[PDB]
Amino acid sequence: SSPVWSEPLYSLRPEHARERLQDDSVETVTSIEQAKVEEKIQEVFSSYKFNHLVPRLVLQREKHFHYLKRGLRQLTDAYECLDASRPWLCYWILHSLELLDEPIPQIVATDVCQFLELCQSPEGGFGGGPGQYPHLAPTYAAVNALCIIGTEEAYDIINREKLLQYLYSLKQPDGSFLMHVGGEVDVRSAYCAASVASLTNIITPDLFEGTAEWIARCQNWEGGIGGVPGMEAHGGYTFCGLAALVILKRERSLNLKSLLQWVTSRQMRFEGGFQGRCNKLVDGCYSFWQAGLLPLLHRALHAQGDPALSMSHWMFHQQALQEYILMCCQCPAGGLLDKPGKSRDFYHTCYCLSGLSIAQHFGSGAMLHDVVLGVPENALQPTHPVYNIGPDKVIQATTYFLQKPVPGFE
Amino acid sequence: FVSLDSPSYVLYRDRAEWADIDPVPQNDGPNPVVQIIYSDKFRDVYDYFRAVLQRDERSERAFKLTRDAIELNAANYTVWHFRRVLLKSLQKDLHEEMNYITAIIEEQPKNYQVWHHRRVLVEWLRDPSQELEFIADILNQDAKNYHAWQHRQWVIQEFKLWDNELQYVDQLLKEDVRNNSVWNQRYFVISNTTGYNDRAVLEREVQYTLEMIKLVPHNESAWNYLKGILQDRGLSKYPNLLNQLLDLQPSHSSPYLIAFLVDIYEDMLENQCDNKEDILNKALELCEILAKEKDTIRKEYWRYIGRSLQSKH
Ligand SMILES: CC[C@H](C)[C@@H](CO[C@@H](Cc1ccccc1)C(=O)N[C@@H](CCS(C)(=O)=O)C(=O)O)NC[C@@H](N)CS
Ligand SMILES: CC(C)=CCC/C(C)=C/CC/C(C)=C/COP(=O)(O)OP(=O)(O)O
Ligand SMILES: OC[C@H]1O[C@@](CO)(O[C@H]2O[C@H](CO)[C@@H](O)[C@H](O)[C@H]2O)[C@@H](O)[C@@H]1O
Ligand SMILES: [Zn+2]
Repeated sequence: SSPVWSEPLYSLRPEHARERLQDDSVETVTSIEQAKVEEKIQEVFSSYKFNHLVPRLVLQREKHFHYLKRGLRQLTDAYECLDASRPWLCYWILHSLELLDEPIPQIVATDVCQFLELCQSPEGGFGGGPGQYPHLAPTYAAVNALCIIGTEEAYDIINREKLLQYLYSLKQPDGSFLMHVGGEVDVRSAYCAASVASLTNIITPDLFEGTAEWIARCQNWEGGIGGVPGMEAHGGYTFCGLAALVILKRERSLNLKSLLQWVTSRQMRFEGGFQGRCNKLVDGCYSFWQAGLLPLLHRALHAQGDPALSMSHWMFHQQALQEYILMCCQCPAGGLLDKPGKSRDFYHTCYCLSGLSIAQHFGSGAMLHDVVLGVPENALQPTHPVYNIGPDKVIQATTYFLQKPVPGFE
Repeated sequence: FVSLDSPSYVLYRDRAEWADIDPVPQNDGPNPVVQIIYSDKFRDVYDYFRAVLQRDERSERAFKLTRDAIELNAANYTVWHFRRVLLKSLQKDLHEEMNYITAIIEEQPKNYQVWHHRRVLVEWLRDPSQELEFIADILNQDAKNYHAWQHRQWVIQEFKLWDNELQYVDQLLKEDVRNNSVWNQRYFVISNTTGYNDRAVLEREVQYTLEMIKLVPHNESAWNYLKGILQDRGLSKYPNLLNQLLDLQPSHSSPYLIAFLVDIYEDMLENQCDNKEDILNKALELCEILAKEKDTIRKEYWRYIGRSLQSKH
């Protein structure tokens, strides 16, 4: 082996240079943009290599923690653009602190609870801020934040009778859901509805009637899932589609074979991170949306007795993804980002860490296997692949609400 | 009337025509979390929007007020909704609003609310005459804008505007053959018009794709489209394709070609092919080459395929 103070990196292997884009001498905006990113990434990779000396990668925990802690209380007016996304700020920050194993002071926990209560509409669901109309995305965010908090005070803020009525009010005859009253329709809504509904125990037989079939129609020729039937395969929509189907126990509706080949191809051979759709650029948040699909596919295949499934690894390059996140997605001052040269933000901090945690932890049955690149302290808390909140929080939350009846039913 | 950055802009709390109504401040609770320190103009506008919304005032002043709220935050879906509620009540000229949303989308085309508002306008007017041109312009600034393409598929489908979309696809593929959104539109157009069951259409498509591959061997989109238009019937159902790909082997090899070969073997074995042992062995060798040398980033996936092939055949 090698000295403990030196760890060989996949991205730094000499063979790795062969993974640079090959434009075939035909330039287009696509090859040009890709080449620029690779060029920058190469410089970053190089800065971590000192001939045969390769120091262990380090996740700047404290710097991230201070960044998160600061954002959970106040924000600059640069954050005015996220005025209709406040429960998301709560979720991004709390989940990030949760992955980093930094505790939530009970004063802050309660304050957050109270705030989400103020965002909850009298008609059910949560708006993007006090007085805003309910919208499935911030509803999803708020329910997850409340679950990350785990206290009964948090669990109870959720008005379940109205939440169910609200979901009903957005249900379309074809199986889809509106993101909000008079709002757009795409696969994100299916996932948002299925997430909050299962966690809070409000699923009725008819609630998701036709949804699985609608989602399957979103799977396209590429293998991934688009926003609506006919549209281009995108990691964000594919995560939403598969996770939703897993909640509904209808994964088999999809061609899992072509989905798997599609998602695995979305990992950038050079950068190590994932792109959102074919021929576009790498981005740290896809560390979760794309890579998160692998634990889901694994579970789905294992369920249908696939004898070739690995017993120790996800079907993507766990090491390469960790290298990309640790070397290219950390802001010196704290927080994480899309790619080198981008400004940090809470959304990316949340998804880069979520992806890092998935890349670090494998589990199937009583089978566990970790791969924590760098200093041992880099190891993060595990995250649930369907809900993207800790697994403990999921069990605890579903256990709590299972002790309650489905609003006005049976 | 007066834009938010106009020199003569006046805050709402200072406008006489708004004095009769009290503003409704946002209540964040005693101990605020994720609290945004809003500019005075931003807060000012939202304090009045909150008040009109709360009073459900369907007025012309409220309508103009939404325009400012939208400039301050175009992603505020509540404002957009109430605005649509006002377009109906006040019976505003929708062609006017079309011009407004056209302007808005132009400034910020990566927004869900704006594209939806446009779709609602087009549905209300049942008038799609401006869509393909407007979208073509947006796509001219970002040939891959997701919302643009999605709205486009919608209008074409809803208003049966299929006639010129394949020429549009061809033009954009000429501009960037790596534009995956375009290859997607190509599939969308063809499957919704002639379909791919017509062998003449299929051959034309296979020839076109193969030409594109030969011009840019490492363009993944073309390879994905090729498998995409053939996978449903089964890759082993096109015996000439294997030979043609093998010919490209030395002079055009790439992880994509090798991967495609494995897919073919996969299907062949799945379909009681002859030389099952030979094909299995060829397929296993390729999985090993892809895992160890040509496509190491997908090592886990290739190893998995190798194991699948062994448990099945
Ligand atoms: C217009 C938004 C963009 C299409 C955005 C994805 O936005 C998703 C995810 C998201 C969710 C919350 C906040 C920010 C982003 C999305 O759902 N966007 C919704 C969010 C609505 S809300 C009211 O819950 O804040 C949107 O309407 O922008 N794309 C991001 C990729 N470029 C990767 S960074
Ligand atoms: C639960 C929930 C709300 C999930 C949302 C998941 C998600 C991230 C969806 C992305 C939607 C989209 C249209 C991206 C394209 O933007 P782009 O062109 O800026 O990005 P790209 O170049 O990476 O494709
Ligand atoms: O990934 C292809 C896979 O998706 C399904 C739906 O689960 O169909 C999609 O792709 C077809 C092209 O192969 C399209 O004709 C269809 O419209 C789209 O939904 C499966 O049938 C297919 O095997
Ligand atoms: Zn991102």
